[PDB]
Amino acid sequence: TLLINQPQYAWLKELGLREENEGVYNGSWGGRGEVITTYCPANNEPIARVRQASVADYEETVKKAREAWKIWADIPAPKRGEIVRQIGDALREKIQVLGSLVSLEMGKILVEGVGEVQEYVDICDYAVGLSRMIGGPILPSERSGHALIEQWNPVGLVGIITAFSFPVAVYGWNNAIAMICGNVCLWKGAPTTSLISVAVTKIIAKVLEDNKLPGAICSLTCGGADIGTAMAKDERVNLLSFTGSTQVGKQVGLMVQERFGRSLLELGGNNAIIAFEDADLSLVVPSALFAAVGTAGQRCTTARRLFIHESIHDEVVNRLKKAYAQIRVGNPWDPNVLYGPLHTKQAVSMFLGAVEEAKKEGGTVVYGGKVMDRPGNYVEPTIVTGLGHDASIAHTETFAPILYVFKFKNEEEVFAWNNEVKQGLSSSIFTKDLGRIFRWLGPKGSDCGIVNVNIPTSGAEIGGAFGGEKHTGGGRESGSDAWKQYMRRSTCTINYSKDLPLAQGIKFQ
Amino acid sequence: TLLINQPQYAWLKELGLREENEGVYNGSWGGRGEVITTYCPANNEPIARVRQASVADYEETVKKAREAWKIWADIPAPKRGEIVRQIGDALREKIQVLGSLVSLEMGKILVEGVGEVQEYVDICDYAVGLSRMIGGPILPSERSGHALIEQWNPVGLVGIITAFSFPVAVYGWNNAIAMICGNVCLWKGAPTTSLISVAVTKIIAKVLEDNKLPGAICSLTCGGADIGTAMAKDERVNLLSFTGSTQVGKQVGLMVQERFGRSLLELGGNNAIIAFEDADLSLVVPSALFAAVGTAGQRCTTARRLFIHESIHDEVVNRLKKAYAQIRVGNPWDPNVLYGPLHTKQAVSMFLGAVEEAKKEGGTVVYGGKVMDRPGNYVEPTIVTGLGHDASIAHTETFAPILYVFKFKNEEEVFAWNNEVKQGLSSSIFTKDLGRIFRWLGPKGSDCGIVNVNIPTSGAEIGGAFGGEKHTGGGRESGSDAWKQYMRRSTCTINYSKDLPLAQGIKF
Amino acid sequence: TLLINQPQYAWLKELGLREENEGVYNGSWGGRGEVITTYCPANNEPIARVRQASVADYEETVKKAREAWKIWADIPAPKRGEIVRQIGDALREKIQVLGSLVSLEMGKILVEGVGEVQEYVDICDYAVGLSRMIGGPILPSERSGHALIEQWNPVGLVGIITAFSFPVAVYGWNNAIAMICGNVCLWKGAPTTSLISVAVTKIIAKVLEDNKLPGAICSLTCGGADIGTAMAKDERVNLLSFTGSTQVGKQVGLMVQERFGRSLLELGGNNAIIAFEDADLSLVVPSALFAAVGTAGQRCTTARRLFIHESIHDEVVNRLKKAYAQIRVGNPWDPNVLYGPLHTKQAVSMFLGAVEEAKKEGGTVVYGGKVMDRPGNYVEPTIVTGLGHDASIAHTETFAPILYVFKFKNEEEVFAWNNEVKQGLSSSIFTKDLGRIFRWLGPKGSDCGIVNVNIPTSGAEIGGAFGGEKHTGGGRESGSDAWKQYMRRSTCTINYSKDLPLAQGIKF
Amino acid sequence: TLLINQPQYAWLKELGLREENEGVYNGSWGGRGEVITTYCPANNEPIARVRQASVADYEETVKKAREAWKIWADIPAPKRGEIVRQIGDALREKIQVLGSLVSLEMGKILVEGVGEVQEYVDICDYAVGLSRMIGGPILPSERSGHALIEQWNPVGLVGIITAFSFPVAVYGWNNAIAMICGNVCLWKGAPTTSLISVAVTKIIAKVLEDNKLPGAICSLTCGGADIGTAMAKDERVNLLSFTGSTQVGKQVGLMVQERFGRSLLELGGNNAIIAFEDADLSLVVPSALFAAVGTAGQRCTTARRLFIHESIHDEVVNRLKKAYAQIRVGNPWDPNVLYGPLHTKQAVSMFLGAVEEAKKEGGTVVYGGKVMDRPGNYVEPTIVTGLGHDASIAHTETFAPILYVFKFKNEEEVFAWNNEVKQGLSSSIFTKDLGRIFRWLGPKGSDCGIVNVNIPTSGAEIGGAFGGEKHTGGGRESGSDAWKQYMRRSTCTINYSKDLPLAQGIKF
Ligand SMILES: [Mg+2]
Ligand SMILES: [Mg+2]
Ligand SMILES: [Mg+2]
Repeated sequence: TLLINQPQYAWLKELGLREENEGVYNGSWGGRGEVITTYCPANNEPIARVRQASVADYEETVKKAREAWKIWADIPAPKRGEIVRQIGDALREKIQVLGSLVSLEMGKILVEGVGEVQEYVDICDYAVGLSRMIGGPILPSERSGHALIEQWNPVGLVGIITAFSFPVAVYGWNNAIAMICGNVCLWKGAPTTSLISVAVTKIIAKVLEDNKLPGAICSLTCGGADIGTAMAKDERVNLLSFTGSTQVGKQVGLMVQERFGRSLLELGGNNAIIAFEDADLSLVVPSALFAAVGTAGQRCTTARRLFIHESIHDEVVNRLKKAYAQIRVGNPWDPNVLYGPLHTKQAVSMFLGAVEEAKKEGGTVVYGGKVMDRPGNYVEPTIVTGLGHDASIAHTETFAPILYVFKFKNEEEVFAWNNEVKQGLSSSIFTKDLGRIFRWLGPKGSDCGIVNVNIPTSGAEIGGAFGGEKHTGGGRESGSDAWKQYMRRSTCTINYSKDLPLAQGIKFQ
Repeated sequence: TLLINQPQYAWLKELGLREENEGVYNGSWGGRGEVITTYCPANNEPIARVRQASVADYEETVKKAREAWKIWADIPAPKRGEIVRQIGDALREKIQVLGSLVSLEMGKILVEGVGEVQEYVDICDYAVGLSRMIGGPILPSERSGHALIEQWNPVGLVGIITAFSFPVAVYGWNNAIAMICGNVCLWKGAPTTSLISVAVTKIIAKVLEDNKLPGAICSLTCGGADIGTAMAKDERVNLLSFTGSTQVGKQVGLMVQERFGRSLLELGGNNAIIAFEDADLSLVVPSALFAAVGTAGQRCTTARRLFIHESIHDEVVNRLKKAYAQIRVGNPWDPNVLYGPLHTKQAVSMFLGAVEEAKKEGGTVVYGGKVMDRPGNYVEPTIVTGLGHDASIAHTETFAPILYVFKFKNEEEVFAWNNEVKQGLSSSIFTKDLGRIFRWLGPKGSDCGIVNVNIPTSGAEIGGAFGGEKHTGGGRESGSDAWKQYMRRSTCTINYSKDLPLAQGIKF
Repeated sequence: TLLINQPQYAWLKELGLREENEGVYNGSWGGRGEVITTYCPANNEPIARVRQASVADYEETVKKAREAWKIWADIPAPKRGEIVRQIGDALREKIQVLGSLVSLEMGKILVEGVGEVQEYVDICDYAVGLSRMIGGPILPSERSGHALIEQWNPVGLVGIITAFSFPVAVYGWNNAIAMICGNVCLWKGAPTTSLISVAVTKIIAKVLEDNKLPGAICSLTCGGADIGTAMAKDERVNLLSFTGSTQVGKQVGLMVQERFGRSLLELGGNNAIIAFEDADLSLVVPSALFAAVGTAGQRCTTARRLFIHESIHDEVVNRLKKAYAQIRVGNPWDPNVLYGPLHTKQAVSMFLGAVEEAKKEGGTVVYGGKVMDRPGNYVEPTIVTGLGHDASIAHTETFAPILYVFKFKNEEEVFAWNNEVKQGLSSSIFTKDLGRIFRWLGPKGSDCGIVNVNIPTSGAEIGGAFGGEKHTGGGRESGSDAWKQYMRRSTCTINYSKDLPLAQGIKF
Repeated sequence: TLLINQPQYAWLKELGLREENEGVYNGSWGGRGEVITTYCPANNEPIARVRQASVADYEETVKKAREAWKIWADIPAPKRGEIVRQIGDALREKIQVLGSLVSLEMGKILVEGVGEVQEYVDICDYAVGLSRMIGGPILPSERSGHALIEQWNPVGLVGIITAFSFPVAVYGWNNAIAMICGNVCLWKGAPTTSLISVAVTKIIAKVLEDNKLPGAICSLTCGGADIGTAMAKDERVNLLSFTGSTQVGKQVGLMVQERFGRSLLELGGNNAIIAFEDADLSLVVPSALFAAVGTAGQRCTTARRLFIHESIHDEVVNRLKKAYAQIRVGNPWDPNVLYGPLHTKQAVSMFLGAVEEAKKEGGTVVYGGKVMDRPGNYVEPTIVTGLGHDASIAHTETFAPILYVFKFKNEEEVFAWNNEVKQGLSSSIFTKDLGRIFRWLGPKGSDCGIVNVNIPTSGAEIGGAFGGEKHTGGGRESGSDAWKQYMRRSTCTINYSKDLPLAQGIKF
């Protein structure tokens, strides 16, 4: 009754997937832990099974990866870049089937699944160039006959824990950068996206093996919280990049700090869009729609708070409602479908609870609010007005398509309301005012890691660094100098002079 | 009996110090906490007293600094730079007396006390140029009609906790950089260097007042573990820079992580010098001496492990012995003194405890090992041979002048022995081999934040980032792009068109 | 009869000037060339005299500068930075009197003379930080056991030729940056600002001599085109920085290219302000007046073309006329004066010819256009409407206060009209439209080196690189990575291994 | 009779070459100028014909390129990078056969022809990443309410003139970087490598056309000095990159400077290897062999001067002689041939003339000196001893495999001898001495653009900047921030505040 055994889903075998798949890769494939079945959220049918990592699997994989690092760290960074280039090409070859798997197992629509693989392809191209560039300055020493250089070297083993919402691209961001920086990687993806993790690992493994490199350079140990906690506690995991909930990520950060490791934390968002009175409303409405209902509201960068100037609030809300009602719902792989299911049945439960807590806290559901009567985890995208900006349910991240709409009047108050939540990921204003734009970008503006103008809160490109502040965890991924998080800086002074130190009254020999 | 009440120490009043000083500054001076008396470690006589911060003082001061931040962050960075330049000048004007106070209260010799103030002067002058440079790149967006810019803005309030060993310059590094980055600062120095903290704050306060700026931009709350723990748990302290022991730093790091704050940790070191067979011994011997015994072995960067190749181990030890004999010991102000007292009597007990462990773990004290029979906290600079590289006492940071000497044979093993400890601050090799030097600097080389060649472990100027790895805590101060730790990065996309192209070409 | 021999001007002696001054400094003061008298342009009275450089003075000075380079290039950059810091302080000590000299000998108002000196002080402070920063990246070699480093090194002797309009700051920009980059300098300022060049060189000479450094590090050879041309042709002048007219700059650039030297050319401007229909007119009118009449229209960055959208053209012109009428004219050192003389009587003649030519090409003088009946080189600041944007006189740089005003309708054409002239220095639009601003800053916008929004064409700050494109010569000064022009880049590969892998995997 | 019509050479048609080829590409293929036939230097047989550009072709091509720029500059840099990525893949798919054509028409051996194409692939990969990174800093303005940004924008049309010795990679370095920087390109390669220029342009033109882009973005006008001079004089050529002889480049540099254009000049080398007494001779001898005889001594980076310490001179020469006699000579496209012909018959004559001149000036031919007894342009790689370092022939660049060997004793003199020539391209020392290595890299060391240690003068990687100093012309290509030469910097201040300027007494 598995989908991978039906003729309609035969394309799954193009990714090398079968009925029961090995979920551990360290140069050899295996898995002696619990066997997990993952389900298609569009119909709740089982897709295939994955043999997860036992503790012994984890132990042997970490040892094999660090052994492989001895080889990988001796490979010049530009030649490491060549490997990442080939990974990029291998992803290009499978972009459609891999994107389809993302839609099938995770549940986002096909263009977003394909677009997510593109992000990995993109960062591969970026990292290839970066592999000729990473380093530090040679600085002028104040000492005659001395050189002063800043060196950068790999940290060693980078553990990468990822969430269900971006089950390819977040790993890819960490993988391409960590790789060209000379690290080996160990991946534990979200258990409900295990087939995606296995499929991505198969693509990378072939490139490694085809280049006669040890496969443990890009190791995989599928598992749940047990394997993730072990990574957080493991002194052999030199850097732990964690992407997920603030609640779990706070414990991961503490465990890593306890052992003086390095952590890279990419945690929750509660992202606000602010529409000022001079906003182009033909930009505001489609932008708010995509940011709120894209990926069925399950992006870290999803717009969950919509602030609209009181003069235009009612008009925007009425246009947004008319917009929501035109969204095409269906199977995420089907043509022209813009809205699919939530990732889990539990997510449907959380969705309903938040809607009820909103009405209790004084909110009015003006669109949606209910589960859809159809197979899968489909709920209606939801718009709630009338809450106070500081209502509890508005300050918590609910990973579901619920948009809280607030009125405002004053720029200073609404900037403060953007910043008042514990999260600090993304933020957008819609305005034409030149000075307001530069205030929003300045020290009294948005406190978030992503600070946008006249575009939504979601859909970043790879050239810049990606991440957030406050409870979002502080880590950065992808562009700018995010690579430095994957390496260790040393400040190096070389005395090449024959000059002796000042004897200071001591008679040396 | 207070030294400040003796005419011999009247120069103290040139720093604004009195018998009883206020240890809280936030624009106004006060202090309702416990009154601490600090003592001169060269004679154990009381210098003067400082009224420390109560909880109410700390609450009041945090609030005033954060209000002051609203004014300060609005001042353009180059103009903040001009303030820091004036701080640099104000330190210059008092470098001799402030250096003397550092020698008096902390105990290092005058040239190091003066040189420590010069480090603060130097970072001011560096930060002035930086105040015109900080920012991020403008980047080419993949989308037409979009701008992509990386912005850097202040985090807000930078708490600064410092240790006794560098009671001026570590604060200075953090203050100069944090100020030009548009933050306000709150300083809690080591209790046993409270007068130094008050004196530095008096100097900065006059500059702020003279420029009609709120003095809380550089706030001070003298106190001990109670104030420091408050800062570590205080969500209003956006960045907590902590310089101190690994044991305390670990708890601070945990408390900051628990509240999703930012920390910059500068913790312990167990720094090694490695002398290969081809080393210039005329370079090795003085380098090792001044790295081991400088500041009476009380620097985070002090050389505590000396690895000498088998072929030259005996000669280097014999030459180092003959050199230790000529270390001139006296009061830290006595002209041409090289070696003063340890900071506390507890430091002496730790010194003796370590010498005793080393002798019982199989080491030989070839020089020193004894308390000096004189007033103050004086111990003999000490060299121990015969220990194994992995002896328990050698892997511990004993903050005292004990140099553990080891033999080695091969480059691979001694590199491993450098890296085998928990700390990761400073490291040095002495060699002429070109390949070995670049291997030391590379991915299979030293694992430390500071990686030196033919200079000891205290080779560090302000142009580079200063800090260590592993249990040293990972933070960086001073130069390179260390300033980014004092700011928050934003990635900013500006759509100035009338279109909505999505990243990665996604058609919704 | 000489102003320096009068009591009202005895403050000139504070700069060490006397009746007849040596105009050559190379560690010794001298001058065997012609003795020039410089005159106060506000009253045409002689100030003092300067002995200029002969060819033999020049020859000896170049040799001594290059000899001093052997010592100076061996001084670490941060310590060269400290020298520049002290120059900054010495300038600070004399800022009021040196500014007064600038107003007296050159003719700009006092706030601008002091402002010009402040710019030199500012770049000194900037350069002190930069002296711990200059250098290049260490890059990852594609080859095992190889290091790849970008080194930067001084080019050697930097000759600096400057113009009358900024007789302190242009040299200061070049001097501070060239010095921290490890070069020696040789300055030939404008003959009509010789006393300014001497006064500045006296200040720097004192700093060098107090530091026991060879004075030829900052050499001076006062003279005219003969000395300037000798520099342009001299293989021993490794970099020639030239600030001046496009006509002379083109010949200098060719002479330097002929000998495969390096030139940094800062030439003429023909700078446009554009006011769109949505512009803040309370912002446009004062910005245009300052940019047009500041320095009596004698800045390279002076606004010389004003494009106004046809909807607001008449209103802006009328408002600008009302503001011109209130410009306060008088002695440039008088503290209430906004507008002083032109620098020379030939400048007045060129002004009159351009007004004449503007009338003959169909322009209307709506304000000014006349020489003033008073001592000194005073002309009325002038506004001309009615010329076509491509009128020949509008495309010429006349270094005088004549502002040509044009109507326009659409953004596309007025951006082209900004770009159509041969000059490429500075440019400004006034608008509120977000997209227009980013189009202005993009590849189809302004082609100038300075591209401003809602501020006039003049008054840049030192944090950015300063200079222009096209006939402005391409050079940059001051901020960003302008310092690279004063240094030579080397790409350095060091094989520290025992193998010889070849680039690109070539198996030979 | 044409090689391309013999089945032996049928692989040439895989590059799209025919008996007669169009040598103009601007979206369409043409060529109404002189038809040239290029010859295989290995056997003096004609290969195929190329129709070169007439003046009318050149005119029409410049116009279409500048029209195409209006489209190309509006394409975001990352999307321009994606085109360059596809060019890289296109070159990958043709690397063996394109390199084979380089070997056939130019004459370098197969691994070098392939490696040259690999360089182009390498710079494509680099440029793709760079397309996400080009730009400047956002800087902190000293003024409240103002932003300060450094923008970079394309210059427009980049003319690229290249030499026969690297008929692929030099163009590739310029094309990939100029393309991602938003420029269009116009290529005029060496007439004797026209088939290579056509083959490369066919590869690129397919990529542009496949991406629905105007082909004039990468235009081609094959021609001689007349087309090259037109580009040098053409105001529409915003940047002219010229690679070739100092003699021609000097005139190109002066022509471009006359019109205030931009030039990037990559001219001759006279590169020296210096082997000190402590050198590893197992590295010296193979490195000198590859550097001197690679490409039959026809690289700008070829080693022409070999300085050997007196103590090891005779042994190194003896070992070099033995190494020379072992290289396999043959047709350069045959695998495992190590030594091919010179590029022209004239080059053979100039080789003989230089050998003759070396004998006249007192040199001894210790190896080689004669033409080889085989078809094609083959000469013996040649070693000359006994000349003085200042011998006229040693200071002339002769583009043939003649290596001049000199004795030296002292470091300072031999660095001076490295620096005494007019060229400043590449340089290398062989030594183990740490201090000597950093002095070589320092201000008193090599004056060249490429400063190597324990590797030869030739065979650079792409990650750093490539070029030289002095008569080498100063340009840089490829890595580091060489891309800035293909763009114009603007310093942009944006007043976003409502603050109106100070009235200064005027009633506005
Ligand atoms: Mg969850
Ligand atoms: Mg303690
Ligand atoms: Mg030729």
